[PDB]
Amino acid sequence: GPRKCARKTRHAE
Amino acid sequence: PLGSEAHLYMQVQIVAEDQFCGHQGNDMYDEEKVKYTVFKVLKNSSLAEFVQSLSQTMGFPQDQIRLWPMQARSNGTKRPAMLDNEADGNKTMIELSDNENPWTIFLETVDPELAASGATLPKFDKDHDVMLFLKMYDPKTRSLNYCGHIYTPISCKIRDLLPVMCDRAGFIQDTSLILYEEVKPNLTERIQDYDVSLDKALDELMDGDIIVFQKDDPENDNSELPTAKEYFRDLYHRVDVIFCDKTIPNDPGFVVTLSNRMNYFQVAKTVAQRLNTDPMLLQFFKSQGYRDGPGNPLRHNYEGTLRDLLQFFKPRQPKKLYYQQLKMKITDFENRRSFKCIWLNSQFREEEITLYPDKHGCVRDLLEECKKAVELGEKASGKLRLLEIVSYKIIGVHQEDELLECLSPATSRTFRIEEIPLDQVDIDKENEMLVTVAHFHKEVFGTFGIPFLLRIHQGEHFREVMKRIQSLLDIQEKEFEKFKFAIVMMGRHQYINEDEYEVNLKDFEPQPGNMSHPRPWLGLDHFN
Repeated sequence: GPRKCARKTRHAE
Repeated sequence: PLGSEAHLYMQVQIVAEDQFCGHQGNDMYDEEKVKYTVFKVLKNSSLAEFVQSLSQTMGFPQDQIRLWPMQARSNGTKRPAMLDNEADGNKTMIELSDNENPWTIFLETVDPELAASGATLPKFDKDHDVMLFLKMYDPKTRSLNYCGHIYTPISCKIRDLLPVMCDRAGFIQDTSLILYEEVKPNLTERIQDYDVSLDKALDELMDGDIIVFQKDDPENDNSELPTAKEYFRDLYHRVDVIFCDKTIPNDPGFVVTLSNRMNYFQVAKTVAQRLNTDPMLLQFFKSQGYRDGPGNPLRHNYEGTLRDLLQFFKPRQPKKLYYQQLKMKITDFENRRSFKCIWLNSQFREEEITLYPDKHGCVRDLLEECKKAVELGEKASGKLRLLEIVSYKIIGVHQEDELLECLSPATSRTFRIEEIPLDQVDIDKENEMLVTVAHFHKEVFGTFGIPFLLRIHQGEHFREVMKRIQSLLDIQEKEFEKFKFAIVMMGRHQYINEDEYEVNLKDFEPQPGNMSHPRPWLGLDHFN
């Protein structure tokens, strides 16, 4: 089924 | 003074959900206000060790608590993170934290008055479920209300979370809502479709993700910050600014909370409110750079932002702006021209007056500004005129058509306003005229005193001209007898036969057809 993301890849600084 | 083994230990900071209640910022708490339970733990100690120890320490069964380590991320957030309590339970404290010292962990527990009533730490399938945080935004109070957290399967659709949100917020069921994700400071993205599942709805779905919601209501538009998106852009740009009254010396001032993205109008509105008054009644000042104090006046129509105005403050000083409260409206104040001239009253004496017509105005306007201000004489005309004087001679009378922009008082005493005498109101145009009169004595460049307009009559004879001069000129017969009277044009003069010469009107007219050049005038020869 559907899963969570492992880490956050967007909108870094 | 560390002592031998201090380097084998780490600080673990535990934060409880009650610390999230009240927070108005991004994420779950403000690092500077949060209250921790602090543990000093061996770096090499295990997870089960700390967990059991913590259980007994805190007054909860070990089965009934859950640990969510706090995770500082490159995207500018600190968020609770997933920890498998069993799988990873034999890794070390320093391991599990990736060498963060101090290490912060969110500790989930049960009420436990609800735990007396039987409730338990919920099912968490680390693969198919997600823990989400819920915040409710109220536009009326402009605030965030912490609504706690939920567990839900990932595949559950956004629409199914609405009743829990309505419940936690005190909303009557089936109230329409707007949902946002709080991604990070200055990014709040509206969730467009409630009918998809959580993995599609949220940006990159993780435990600790935040949903912010609000009533979808027309009264929201009455608020200064109608949506959570706006609320968070505002909070991201907030800046405190001290305002001082320029007129009032040494004034410490008052602090107003503003946003760097505000324009002239918005700033005006806020400061105008804290003073209880019309924003149109204020004028503001820019900064002098490094010197404290008021700089140049800020036009009402300024196009920039508060950030532009604040850009010259260094990293740490108080940011400070000066204003002035205005007796009048600022668009008018800006366009106001200060016209200084002489009022000449019924007693033939001069007073200094400053009138303020509109700079686009005309002579008629300046005149009535002056008429509003003064006492006229006795019987008289109630009609005024404007003279232009240079070197104690009248160079000309001004017509009311004339725009005020056509004059330049190169001197403060150049312009005179005076009440028109009764004999001069409407002159009999064929047989009499007005002449300008000035005092001189050696030469005709030797002028002094107060000049004036005199009526002279055709065929009339000079002695009663001398008498007409007499009655107005304030003084008596002796060195009025000093006087020798001349007709003057440009370069030179000649002295009227004091008798007998009978007035011939234009020994005083200019060359026929020529207006622009200054007329002949009647000179008075006497000293002071």
